[PDB]
Amino acid sequence: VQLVESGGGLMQAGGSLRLSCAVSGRTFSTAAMGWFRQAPGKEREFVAAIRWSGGSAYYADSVKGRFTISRDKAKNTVYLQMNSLKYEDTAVYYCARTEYVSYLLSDYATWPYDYWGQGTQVTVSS
Amino acid sequence: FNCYFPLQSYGFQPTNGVGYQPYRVVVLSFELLHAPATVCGPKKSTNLV
Amino acid sequence: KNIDGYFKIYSKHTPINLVRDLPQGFSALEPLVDLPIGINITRFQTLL
Ligand SMILES: *[C@@H]1O[C@H](CO)[C@@H](O)[C@H](O)[C@H]1NC(C)=O
Repeated sequence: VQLVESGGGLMQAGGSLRLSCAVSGRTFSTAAMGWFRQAPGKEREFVAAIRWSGGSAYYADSVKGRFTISRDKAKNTVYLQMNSLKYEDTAVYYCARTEYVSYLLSDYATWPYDYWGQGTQVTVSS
Repeated sequence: FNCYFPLQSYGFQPTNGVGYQPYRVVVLSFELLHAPATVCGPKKSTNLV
Repeated sequence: KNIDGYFKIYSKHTPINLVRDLPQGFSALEPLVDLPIGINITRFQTLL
């Protein structure tokens, strides 16, 4: 199982970028997908999660009203629409996947995920 | 809040307690309709004299 | 025929030369199949 991220790169502040993460290889089931980010010298930090079934989304406070997570089940792809970009959003963004089904969506903020992408750089300029 | 997913996963690990370890279960239920009984046992035969 | 859930199928094959009707004569049909279907039947059709 591989998570293949794409999109992102350089964008001026106030702009919008979309990240993609495609799941390849034989999967039994997917419970949830998530986006995390790691800014230089800082800890990796939760951004957003989406339940595969139903598509309910959970967001870090820092990205509420700005970022949207979405899923295309048929393409086995998760997306992060990153609107109103700020310098603070500069980081390597990581896709994550789990087969762990929690009744409680907020658990996806703190759950250790099983599968990780390679990371995609987002750089926000002036 | 007050809106949860009805399902939750099992924590099945090799090191888990016997109580928490997985167990495969088969329940055999028998039916008798207004129809012929097509599921019979062996009723094995003997020698001929 | 269909009796007490069992589908009884009897059959018989013969050579003939009749281009019009059934040949007049006498011959009996041995059973071939007994299906425990347990299915109601009131209509049927043929497939050619
Ligand atoms: C089968 O036919 C019987 C005889 O008319 C009737 O009482 C019964 O309702 C039918 N059952 C089904 C499965 O329709």
